[PDB]
Amino acid sequence: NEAAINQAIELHGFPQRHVKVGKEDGAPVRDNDLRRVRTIFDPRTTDANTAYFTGQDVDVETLEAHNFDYSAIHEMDMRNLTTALGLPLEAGNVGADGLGSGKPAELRFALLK
Amino acid sequence: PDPSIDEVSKSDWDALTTQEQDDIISQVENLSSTGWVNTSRERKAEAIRSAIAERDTLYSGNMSRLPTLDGDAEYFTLYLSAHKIQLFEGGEAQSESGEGGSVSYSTGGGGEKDLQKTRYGRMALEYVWEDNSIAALRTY
Amino acid sequence: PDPSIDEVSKSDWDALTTQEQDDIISQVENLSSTGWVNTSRERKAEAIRSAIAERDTLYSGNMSRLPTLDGDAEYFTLYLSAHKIQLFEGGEAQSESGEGGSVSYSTGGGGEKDLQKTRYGRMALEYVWEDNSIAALRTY
Amino acid sequence: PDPSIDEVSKSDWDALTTQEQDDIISQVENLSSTGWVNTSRERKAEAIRSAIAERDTLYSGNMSRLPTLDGDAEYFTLYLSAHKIQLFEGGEAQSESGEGGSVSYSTGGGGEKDLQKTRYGRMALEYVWEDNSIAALRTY
Amino acid sequence: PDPSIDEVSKSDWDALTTQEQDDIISQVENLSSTGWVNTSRERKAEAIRSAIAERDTLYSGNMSRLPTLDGDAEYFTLYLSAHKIQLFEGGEAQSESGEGGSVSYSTGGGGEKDLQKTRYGRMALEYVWEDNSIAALRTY
Amino acid sequence: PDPSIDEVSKSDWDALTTQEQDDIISQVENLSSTGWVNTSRERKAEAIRSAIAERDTLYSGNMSRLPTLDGDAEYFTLYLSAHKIQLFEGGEAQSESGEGGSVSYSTGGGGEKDLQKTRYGRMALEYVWEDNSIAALRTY
Amino acid sequence: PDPSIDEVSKSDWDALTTQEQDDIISQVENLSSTGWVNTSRERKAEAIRSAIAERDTLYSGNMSRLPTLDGDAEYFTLYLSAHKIQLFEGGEAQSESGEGGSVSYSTGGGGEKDLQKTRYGRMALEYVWEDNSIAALRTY
Amino acid sequence: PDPSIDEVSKSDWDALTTQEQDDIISQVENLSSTGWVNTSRERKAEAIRSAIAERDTLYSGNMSRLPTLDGDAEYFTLYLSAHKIQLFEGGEAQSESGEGGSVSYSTGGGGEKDLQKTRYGRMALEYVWEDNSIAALRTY
Ligand SMILES: [Mg+2]
Repeated sequence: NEAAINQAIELHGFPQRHVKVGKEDGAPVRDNDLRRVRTIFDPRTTDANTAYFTGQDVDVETLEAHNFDYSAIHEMDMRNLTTALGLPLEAGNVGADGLGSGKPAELRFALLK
Repeated sequence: PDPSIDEVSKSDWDALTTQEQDDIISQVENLSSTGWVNTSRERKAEAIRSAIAERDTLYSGNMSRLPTLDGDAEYFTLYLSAHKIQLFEGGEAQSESGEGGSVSYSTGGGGEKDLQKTRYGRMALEYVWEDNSIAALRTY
Repeated sequence: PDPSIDEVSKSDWDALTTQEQDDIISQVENLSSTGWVNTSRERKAEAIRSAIAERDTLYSGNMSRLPTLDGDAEYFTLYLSAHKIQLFEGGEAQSESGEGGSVSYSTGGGGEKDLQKTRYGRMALEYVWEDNSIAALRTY
Repeated sequence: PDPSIDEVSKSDWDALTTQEQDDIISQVENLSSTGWVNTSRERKAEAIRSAIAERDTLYSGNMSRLPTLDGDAEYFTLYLSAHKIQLFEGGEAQSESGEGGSVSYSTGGGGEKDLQKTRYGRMALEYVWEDNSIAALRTY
Repeated sequence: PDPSIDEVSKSDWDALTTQEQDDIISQVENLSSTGWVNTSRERKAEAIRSAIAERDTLYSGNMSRLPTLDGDAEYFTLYLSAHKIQLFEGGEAQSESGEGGSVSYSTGGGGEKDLQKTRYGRMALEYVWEDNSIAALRTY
Repeated sequence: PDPSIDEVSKSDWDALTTQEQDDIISQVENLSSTGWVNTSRERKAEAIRSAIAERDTLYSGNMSRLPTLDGDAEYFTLYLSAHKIQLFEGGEAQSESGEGGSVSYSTGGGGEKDLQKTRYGRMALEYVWEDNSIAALRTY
Repeated sequence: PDPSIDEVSKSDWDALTTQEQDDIISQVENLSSTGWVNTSRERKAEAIRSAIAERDTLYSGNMSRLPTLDGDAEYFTLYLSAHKIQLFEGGEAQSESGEGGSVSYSTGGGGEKDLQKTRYGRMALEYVWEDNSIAALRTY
Repeated sequence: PDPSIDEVSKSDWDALTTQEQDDIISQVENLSSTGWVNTSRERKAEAIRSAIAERDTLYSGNMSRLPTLDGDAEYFTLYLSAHKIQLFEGGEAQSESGEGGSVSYSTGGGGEKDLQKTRYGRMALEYVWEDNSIAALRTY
């Protein structure tokens, strides 16, 4: 699950630029034509305040970073692992509501001792 | 044909003997039952030469590393030749009439584009992804 | 036919004897009541050769591991041949008239694409998923 | 017929005696008042053979465990044969005229697909879920 | 008729005497003013046999426990027979003209489907829920 | 008529004397200025018998406890009979022409359904809630 | 031609000797079966000179570093010349009629723009990205 | 022409010798196969003078510092002249008929605006950004 999150953050945690070229139902654009467009829009040589000027038939779309709750997957994984190893949840740098207080706290720390 | 039309570029076509050209012209004429017999050999040569040139310039290269001419290159160049000869003949006839009767053909104008405008160009389009934009590239 | 049209590639068609080509040509002629008798043997041979080449290049390979030619390959190639012979004859005739009477056939112009444009091509499309995009792949 | 058209595959049709084939051809001719009498016995055999082959390849297998040929298989193959003979005769006639009067039939043009394009094909479609996509599967 | 058309399956039709069949054929002929007199007895038998088979295969079984043939089964099979005879005789005439005058009928073209395409099929549809999907099931 | 058409089921119609049937046939003929005189007595009997059977099977029962035949049952069955005789005569005539002049009628094609398709069927629909779905039930 | 039409600017065309111009004019005449023989030599020269000037002014420069004339420049200038000659001849004929028969051509009217309006202009558009706006720039 | 039409303003045109004007008129007459020979020299002078004046007043200045006449100024003024002569001759002829036969030209009606309404005006529009509004300014 940890490896799966790392790979998912790499692919989906960050937005990515999608430049679409040519008019819809218009003239086709070949790989050698896209190589030139790639040279203009290259994220390697782009900077924060670059501006773009185009004809109507160039679209700078974006793949948004697709939200997923990797924090909750981490909390679930850590809860599984700590409880399997008989440690309290707190040992894994993860916490839970209410369980830090009163008789709920007293029980789990009594069990540990 | 001994040299085939897909083996021949524009510069090669110019270098062919009269017989090698007439052998390819003869092949293109097989794409009509009329063979366009009332058009000069030079109209047919110009249609073939410009089909060869248009293949090599407009329907060449790659899209997502796929070849842009997906179909058989021989019959693509022949249909593109036949298309041009039919446009030199004034276009695709929709209705014909005379002393000996009348006929009308299922045609319907097609779309607006060049190759859509004749039966030969409609055949040719299927060889070249129907002029669709399948190309894709990455950054590295 | 002894070699069947589905057993023959473009290179094989060229290698066939005149008789066993004529055997296949004769089979294609059975797809019209007129047999296209006023078209030369060479028009028919070109239509068949280009139907074979077009099958092997445009209607070959797989979609989601399904074969792209799902129907019977013999009758697909024959209908694709008949489609081409009919386009060499002009279009599909929508109306005919003369000294001996008149008829109009129900066609509706069809869609814009090549195979939609005659009855034989409409038949051929059913063999090839009606030109639909069913293909799928995974990563591993 | 002694062997019925639904009991016969493509390989079986080729193995039948002339009389067994002519008995099935005779049955298909009962689907038109004209019997297509001016269309040769070999056109009719090709229409039937390609109807049999098309049934076994395009209208075979299951959707959601239901058989894809839901109707009677004899009459489905006969209508599919009659559909093909009618397309070998040109299209479906929408208007007819001559020395002895004139008639127009209410075909209405109809849809773009193969089987929609003549009355026999419209009948055939009802036997095969009107070409609908009812199929379903689980993962176990 | 002594055995009625709703009491007869495809196998029973084949077992009937010539007189019992001709008695049913005579009943179907009452559904046209012309009786289709210029269409052979054997076309009419084929239309009836295929109406019987199509009733038993396409218009049989239940939807939501209701029978799918809700109307009178005799007149449903007769209208389905008349529908087929009219299609065997070329389709429903929209206009007629000749030496003796002219007429046009208000058919309106109708919808695309088989039974919508002639007056007898439009009558037949009312007997079978107009081809609607009323079926329902539970889990237990 | 002494037994009225609304008092008679399909079984009763078959049990009537020739004179009792001819008395009802005579009543149905009053629904056309022409009386359909050029159609045989057996066509008219078939139209009435099938109008009776169709009333009792398709236009019978209740919707939301209302009777589904809300109008006068006699005139409903007569219009339903007249609708059938008019469909045995071809369609409803939209235009007529000849030696003695010409006329066109304001039918306008109408809707797709059976009863919409002639003037008598349009009258009959008003008796049966115009084929609307008013039915309702509770659980208890 | 010895100097080819793509090697020649407006200033070069004016500098050519009569034979070198007539050699290019002869090449443009190959793009019609009629050769526009009833249109004077000076009108053909004006069409070519204005095609050359129009190429160099309207179809010159780059879009996203790509050349705006992507196709073969010779055949682009020739089609642009043929387009102009056809407009000097009054436009593209849609129908023709006379003592010797009649024909209609499937033009479909086309779109509103200059090059869309004849077959040669429709061909020329494919050489110049179909007049699309693919240009892009960036701030450094 | 020694003074070219792009080198000449309205004031210059009035100052030209008769021969210098007639040399430019002769150039404009090359843009129609008919030369508009039945329209007087003084109509042609008015068309040219008003094309020159309209260039200098309506198709002059800049958009985003681009020249608003992007094309060749000579051929723009000549097409604008030919447009005016054609509008002095009536409109653009869509159909012609007489003793010697008939023709229809594929004009397609076109858009509502002045230059859209003739083939010459459609050519002229390509020189002037097709009448589009590309202009832009900053504040400082
Ligand atoms: Mg294109």
